[PDB]
Amino acid sequence: KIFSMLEKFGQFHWFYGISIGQFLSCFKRVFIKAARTRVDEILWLLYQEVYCQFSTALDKKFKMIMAMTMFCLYKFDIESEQYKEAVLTMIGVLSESSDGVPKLDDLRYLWDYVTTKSYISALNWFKNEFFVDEWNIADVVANSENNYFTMASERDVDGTFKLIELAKASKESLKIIPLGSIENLNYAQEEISKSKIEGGWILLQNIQMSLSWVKTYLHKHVEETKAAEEHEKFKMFMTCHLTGDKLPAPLLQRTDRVVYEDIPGILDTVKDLWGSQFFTGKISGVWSVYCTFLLSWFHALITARTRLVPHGFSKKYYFNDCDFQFASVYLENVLATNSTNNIPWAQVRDHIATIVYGGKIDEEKDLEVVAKLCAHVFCGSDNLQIVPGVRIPQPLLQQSEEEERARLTAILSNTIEPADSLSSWLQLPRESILDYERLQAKEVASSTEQLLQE
Amino acid sequence: QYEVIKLVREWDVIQVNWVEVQFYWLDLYGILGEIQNFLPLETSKFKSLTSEYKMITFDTTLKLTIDSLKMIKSSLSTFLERFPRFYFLGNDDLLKIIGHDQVSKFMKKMFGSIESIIFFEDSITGVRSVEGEVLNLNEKIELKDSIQAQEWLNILDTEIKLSVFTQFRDCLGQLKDGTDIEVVVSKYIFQAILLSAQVMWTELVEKCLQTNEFSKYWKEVDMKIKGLLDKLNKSSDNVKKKIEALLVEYLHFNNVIGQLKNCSTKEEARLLWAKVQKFYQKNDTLDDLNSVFISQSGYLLQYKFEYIGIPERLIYTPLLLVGFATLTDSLHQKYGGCFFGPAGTGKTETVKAFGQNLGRVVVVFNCDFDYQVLSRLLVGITQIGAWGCFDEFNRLDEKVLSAVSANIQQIQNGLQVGKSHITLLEEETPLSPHTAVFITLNSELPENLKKSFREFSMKSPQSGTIAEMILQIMGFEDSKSLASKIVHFLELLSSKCSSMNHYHFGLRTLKGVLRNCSPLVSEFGEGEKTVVESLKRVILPSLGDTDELVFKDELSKIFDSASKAIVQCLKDAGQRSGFSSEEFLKKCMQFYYMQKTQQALILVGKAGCGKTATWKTVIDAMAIFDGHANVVYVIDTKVLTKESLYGSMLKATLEWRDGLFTSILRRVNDDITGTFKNSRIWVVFDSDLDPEYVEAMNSVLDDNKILTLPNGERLPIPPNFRILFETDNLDHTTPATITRCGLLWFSTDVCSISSKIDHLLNKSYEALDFELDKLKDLISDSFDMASLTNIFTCSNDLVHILGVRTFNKLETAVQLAVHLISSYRQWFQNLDDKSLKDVITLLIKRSLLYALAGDSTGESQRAFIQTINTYSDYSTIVIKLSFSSFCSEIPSVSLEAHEVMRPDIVIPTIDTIKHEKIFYDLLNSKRGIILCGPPGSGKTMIMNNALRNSSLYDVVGINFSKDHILSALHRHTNYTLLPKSDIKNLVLFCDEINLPKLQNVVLFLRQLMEKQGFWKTPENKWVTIERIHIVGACNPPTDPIPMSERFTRHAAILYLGYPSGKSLSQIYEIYYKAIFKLVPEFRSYTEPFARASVHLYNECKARYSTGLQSHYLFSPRELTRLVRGVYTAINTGPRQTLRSLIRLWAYEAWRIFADRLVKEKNSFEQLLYETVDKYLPNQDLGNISSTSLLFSGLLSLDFKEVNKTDLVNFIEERFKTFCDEELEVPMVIHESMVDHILRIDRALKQVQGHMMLIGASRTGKTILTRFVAWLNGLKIVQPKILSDFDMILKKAISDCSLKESRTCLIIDESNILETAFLERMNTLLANADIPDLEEYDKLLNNLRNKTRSLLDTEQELYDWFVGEIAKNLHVVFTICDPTNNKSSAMISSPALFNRCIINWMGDWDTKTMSQ
Ligand SMILES: Nc1ncnc2c1ncn2[C@@H]1O[C@H](COP(=O)(O)OP(=O)(O)OP(=O)(O)O)[C@@H](O)[C@H]1O
Ligand SMILES: Nc1ncnc2c1ncn2[C@@H]1O[C@H](COP(=O)(O)OP(=O)(O)O)[C@@H](O)[C@H]1O
Ligand SMILES: Nc1ncnc2c1ncn2[C@@H]1O[C@H](COP(=O)(O)OP(=O)(O)O)[C@@H](O)[C@H]1O
Ligand SMILES: Nc1ncnc2c1ncn2[C@@H]1O[C@H](COP(=O)(O)OP(=O)(O)O)[C@@H](O)[C@H]1O
Ligand SMILES: [Mg+2]
Repeated sequence: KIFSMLEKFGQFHWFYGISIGQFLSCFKRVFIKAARTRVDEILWLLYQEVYCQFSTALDKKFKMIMAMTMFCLYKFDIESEQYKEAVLTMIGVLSESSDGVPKLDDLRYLWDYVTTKSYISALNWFKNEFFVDEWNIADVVANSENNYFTMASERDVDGTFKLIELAKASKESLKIIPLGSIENLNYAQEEISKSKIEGGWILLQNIQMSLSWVKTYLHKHVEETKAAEEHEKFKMFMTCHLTGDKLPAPLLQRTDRVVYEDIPGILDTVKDLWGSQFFTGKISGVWSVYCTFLLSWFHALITARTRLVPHGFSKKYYFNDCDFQFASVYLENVLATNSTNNIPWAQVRDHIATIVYGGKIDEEKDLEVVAKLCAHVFCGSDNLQIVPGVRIPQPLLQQSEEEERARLTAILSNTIEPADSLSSWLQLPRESILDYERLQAKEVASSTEQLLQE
Repeated sequence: QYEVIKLVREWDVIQVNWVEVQFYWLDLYGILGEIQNFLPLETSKFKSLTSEYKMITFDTTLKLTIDSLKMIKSSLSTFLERFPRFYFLGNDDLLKIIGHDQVSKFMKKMFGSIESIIFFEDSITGVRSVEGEVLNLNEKIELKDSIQAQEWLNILDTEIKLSVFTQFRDCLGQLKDGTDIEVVVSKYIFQAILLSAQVMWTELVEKCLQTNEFSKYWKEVDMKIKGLLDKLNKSSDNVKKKIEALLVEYLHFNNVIGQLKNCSTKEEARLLWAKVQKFYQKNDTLDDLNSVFISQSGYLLQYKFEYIGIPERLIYTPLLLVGFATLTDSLHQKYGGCFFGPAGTGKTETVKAFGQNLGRVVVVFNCDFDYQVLSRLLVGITQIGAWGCFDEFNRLDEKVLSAVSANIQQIQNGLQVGKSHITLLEEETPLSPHTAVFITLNSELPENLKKSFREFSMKSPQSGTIAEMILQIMGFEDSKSLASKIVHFLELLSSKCSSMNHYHFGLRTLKGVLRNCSPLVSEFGEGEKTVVESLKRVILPSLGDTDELVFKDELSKIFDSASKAIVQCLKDAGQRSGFSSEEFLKKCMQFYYMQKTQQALILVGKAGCGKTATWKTVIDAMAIFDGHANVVYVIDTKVLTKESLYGSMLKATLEWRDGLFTSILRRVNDDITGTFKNSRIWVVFDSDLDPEYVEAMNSVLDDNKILTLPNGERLPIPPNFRILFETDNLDHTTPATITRCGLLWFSTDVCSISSKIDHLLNKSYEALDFELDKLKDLISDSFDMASLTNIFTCSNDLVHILGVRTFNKLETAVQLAVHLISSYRQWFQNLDDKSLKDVITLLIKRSLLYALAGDSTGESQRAFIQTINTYSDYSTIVIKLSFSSFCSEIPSVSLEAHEVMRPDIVIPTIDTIKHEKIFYDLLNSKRGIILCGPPGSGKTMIMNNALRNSSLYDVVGINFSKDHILSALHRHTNYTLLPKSDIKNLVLFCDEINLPKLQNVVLFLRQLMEKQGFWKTPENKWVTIERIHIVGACNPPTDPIPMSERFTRHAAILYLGYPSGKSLSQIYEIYYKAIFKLVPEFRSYTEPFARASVHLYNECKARYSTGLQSHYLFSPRELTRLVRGVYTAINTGPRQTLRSLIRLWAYEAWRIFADRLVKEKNSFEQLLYETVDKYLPNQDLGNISSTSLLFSGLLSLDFKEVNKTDLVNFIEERFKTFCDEELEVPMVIHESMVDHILRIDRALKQVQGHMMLIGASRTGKTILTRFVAWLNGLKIVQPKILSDFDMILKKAISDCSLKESRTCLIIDESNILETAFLERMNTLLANADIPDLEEYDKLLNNLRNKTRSLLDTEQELYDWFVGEIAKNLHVVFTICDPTNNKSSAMISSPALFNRCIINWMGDWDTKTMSQ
């Protein structure tokens, strides 16, 4: 039954298929490592090992669906019938397909979660009360004998720095080699050859950029060979994108697949933007660092809003570091060419909301919301609240670049992000995010019902 | 080997590459060789290649030619460095340019703005723009013989740049000294005046911006606008273009200043001034070419000072300036600009305008155009430094998309890094820092290309402001209200009308309306009237009837406003040519106005609406109106190939041979007789709109008006040479040609059914040769339109095979009635008026019957006879004139016993005589005839019978397939083309007309029938046909390829139904009498066998329908097969009795009918017993079971019923002999196999017996066929499986014919792999053989030798060869598992189904599996 559920998972998307040898290896890993008896302890260990092996190959929705389906499959054979009736009643309430009070100790907390409209808490109820283990990236790479890893993610989200952190924690040198041109293809070929003959990690960015290499070169590379040379701490990585064109399926089948989720910490991404900026230019620090701070905040609130597809925007847009760079150079130019310090913030607002950040956008309401965000960020007033928690003072006329940089870093550091960062900080109604959570819950529960009805 | 002297005579004798080198050298010596000192390095290469060419003129020689080609390519690559504009030109174009004395017309490709070079006494003085503007150099360049081509090209380019700079400096000096623009506009080019006006505007706005005042310079620029608008009408054409393209910029200046004046705060004004483009001038730098830079939203770009001429200038809108600022922001950091959105938003035009505004000519690419031209153009742009505009970039092919995306990524990487050299096309090319790359999109950009660009989305621009300022340019009093009205109308037109694929109402059609309004506003005056008339003349021709109603209603709603000589001329032209209405008048006026305003139209509508009548009558009205001598050409495009249409040059030699369209254009351009001063020449292309055929005239249809030929020649199209396209639908048409060319849409018929009936009769009398006037009045009075309209409307209720409208069959009716009445001319002088009226009415009645009821069933024919008679069944006229019946004309025939097996013998029944007589009547009317019906009904048979027994027509034997007729016709006709006989006409028997797949040959038949002639492809001449007719026979709706109505409309359609039960009984009664003359003692039983046969046939037809199994089709051909089998049994048997006869009939009926069955065999046994009991109550009949009826001649010298034991013992002995001599298979021998092999042997003994076997795998069909073939002494042939199939078929035919080898061909389902093989065996099995599959002459002479060893004309020779190849050839088709699509196509194919006998071996039953 669980193999049928995983095959139905593979039916939904190209990246979610499984093989059979992987399933058998995961099954034997149950025994290679008392629930009132010994056979039920074996069954519990089997479920936990299978879930921790096949949970990291999915996004949040598919892994949460798998967790709740596995819990239902456990309970519907060990627990009594009224438990199944209550579970289906509450799931039907979750998907807005069935109505009725459940027949009533952990289910009391589940009902409290459901009546409070905290749907991710209802999923955490499954994932915590049943499963007592979770696997991260290091757990996946440590607990696999394979040498190929596919780490896919949505656009405007990258986990290359995560692999860099892992390599630094593993005392192993990571080589980052992007693709995009035939020179990049030649560099990738020579680098992967040097790695295969000598050693050292290689990570390729966006092989989907070289999907031609996927069908011809990579297919002849990975499929036409056995397991590589058993070097010490030597592995090969690869990343892709979930929302684009499908890659070759056998290459997916011959490698361990990992799906990396986002890091939508708004204060965290403000810190990430601020700490990677080496401030230099004609305007040292009198206003360039302040404008870069405002631009880092603006890029943070605009790259976090694009994660909420039906509510934050009207379409899944993608904003990246190049947009930040062009906005930065525009701010540098307008600040350099207007030294009277009566800075025309209207010019910056219009040029950001029409050309720099309004270029790729098509709909009018999304232009409106980007204009609203830029007006809130680049208002250029004496005192402004970038969020309801932080107030930013304008630079005074008696500081250097170092003092202002330290002051802005201190203003960033003492901030603590609240738990409603996706609601309070992006200036969104709580009703809209509650409706988005409800729609997510309905989709998840309907998928669970469709899985369990077959 | 030919004769060498450059020029080569009789080239059709490595040689291909050699003569390609010969042609390239012919061009090279004709341009450089025979103009030479203008390229010294190329002269040295010319001498070296001359040595090599004289050496060759063979592997070393071929290597030398390849090295010479590489040397020429390397010489061009060296011409890149020192010049880089040849990349807009091909290799031969570059060679002829380096070959400016007497050379021009290529500078438009490499520059983009100039048209011709002005010369004076071997010295360059200036260049002329495309739009006629005159450029004057600062210093005249003296041209000498020894200067290199690149040298004077470079000095000309630098002189153009410096002259533009000097004229701009002088213009700015004049403007700053108070001289007004309308004095300096008459001296210098438009670019210099434009740049000076822009710089002066920027300076004045900036100077008045330092304080708060705007009204002074606003009033100044308003007065300057008014002055230019007043000076516009009093200027020449080039000055008119200058004033217009400057007044648009002055409107832009007024718009910007008016927006700045309305700003409440100075900060808002500074914002808006930063948003608008600015033009400054540096007065410190000494370098002249960089003295002007570009300011937009703070960023800076540099001018390049390239000549632009006076191109079409985009109207300045806020969206346009936002796009300009986006491109500025992208190009500041050396990126590129990417545009996307819906189509018709102005992406290519905003890129062109942004490049134009900086004084640099952008390079625009269109996509649909291979990789090589893209790479060459990119290299040229990156070397020059121009800008890259990839239009329809999403439409490019994926491989070239990846290649050009890699190239663009390399360009952008070089621009970001600032590389001095770029590595493109495997060469280190210099990369200028002034280059740019722009892409426009309608999907999205690839991500590797998306990362390096700035995607920007535009909507439809402010068409209101565009139209307002365009109307303001031409001088309308109320531009804004008219612009709002017209843009509102275009929006409502795109919203309310139907979603037809050619209804385009974007900005391009609005621009076309504004462009076309100019001659009309000059002729009628400004206001709402001129714009509404231009809107009508542009939009009305392309709308449908309800579309026209919506158009009329809305146009009357929004707009206030609501030549009799040309009406008289159209009426006179229609009366002279015999044509004959409100809709016809409206379409005539519409076409008149398009041909007044547009130079190229397409004609489209339903088939037979009067498109040819419309354009012919308007051309005749043009002849009588304008006084011009009119010549008209009508061309069928698809009958000829595209290469034959537009000039066939053999790629082997690259030698030009003229085409018919090429010859027409050469005659037009030459103008030998000088009659072209008052001659308008029309070429009408009357076929469907193939995009491949029509895209060769893309420049011809557009404003270029120049014909592009493959060899490089450029023949111009004069304004009086207009091209028409007659088609039926807009399915396979791109919107580019739809908006590019005017479209006239015939939504419905023009009616005039009363007026239509006269033109047919009048041209019928005109085509011929006291009583004539009387007969004309009688026919006209009998043609009462009141009754005829009701009859025509009631005729639609009948079912029509090959459904053609009632308006499109009146040609057949009128022609047949007139021919029948003319045929009785000599017997009209001695009869009363009443009998004449009755005879004329009856003949018209017959013609109307055979026209409006031909394509219907016999029951439907009788129903229409009854209804029309109330508005006889077999009425006729016999030789005074009297009324008689068809039944009295039936003759009697008594054939021999052995004359049954001849397939060419028919038995004349009532329907046979009726069909033969009407076939003669329609054939003598010179009208095409198509007979439709179920297979086996007798279409081909009745045509062969009607054609062989007549002394007025001859037979041409042509066989068709999926893939000619005129090839055999060349051997029967004489060249005008005439029949070889001087008495009998010739008629084209074209069988299996559904077989060609979609079609050229059907349009060739339409050309032969409609225009009565064809164009000779190798001679490019028109030949007229005198006495050739065309006939055919198929059933389209039951074919497992429907035809265009444009072909079947010109031919008469009659339905040929199955013979009735009484007719079948009579004909096979005569057949039974013929075969019973062999045994005369049983001649009294002829009627019961005939009635039993026809009853069994109709019972099997009703019972075993095709709804059960696909191959369950029964046709009266099976009855002829049964009679032939009975004759072969009787002739090869001993003295029989009544029991022997009834058992033979039962066995043969079982074999013919039941062998297709797999329960069904038990049902057939019951049916056979029932028929025997009902019709033949004879004593001890029996022998109706499968195992009770065993007939064979394998045991003795004669055919007789056998016992089981001797048969099985003999077959076991023969099978053990087979195993000891042939291949050994462990076969178990059972009763069903014995029954099967008995039926196979009885099928194989029959002359021309072919067969196909259906059954499950490992049932043993092939092994039993091989065994019976060895038993029957035939020669086995196994296909060792298109060229191989063709050669094995030819080997089989040749071995069967020249050696008299009786062959059995076993073709399995695994042998066929493509539809070509299926078509080949379909052709081979339809008739006796396929002669299509010096070899023909060798076969003919060997045929003559064989015939003389064992007839003079080719007809009798061909018939004898066909009989010989039919008698000694048998083919067996092994097919299994009919569920396969290929197997089902093979079984259901009409050609293979009819000739072969269907055998379903089926699956094993319980009993047979038991033993
Ligand atoms: N006043 C009229 N009203 C209707 N039909 C007319 C009239 N005058 C002539 N006709 C006939 O109508 C026919 C219409 O033929 P038309 O050219 O429209 O046919 P088609 O199949 O659409 O195209 P084409 O013949 O160019 O291949 C003319 O051939 C002519 O004989
Ligand atoms: N400023 C303007 N004034 C008038 N017409 C314009 C202007 N800008 C764009 N257009 C119209 O836009 C059309 C260009 O179509 P476009 O959207 O570029 O399609 P494509 O990208 O396929 O070439 C032109 O036909 C022109 O009529
Ligand atoms: N009136 C008739 N008299 C004799 N035979 C007929 C008649 N009508 C049809 N047939 C039979 O129909 C068959 C011809 O049908 P068809 O397939 O149209 O011609 P063909 O067999 O030459 O292609 C002949 O075999 C003939 O025996
Ligand atoms: N009496 C039999 N009936 C059916 N199949 C047989 C019999 N005897 C032998 N066979 C098998 O049938 C094979 C030949 O069958 P064949 O006619 O080639 O198949 P198909 O009917 O698919 O063409 C032999 O290889 C043999 O093994
Ligand atoms: Mg035939």
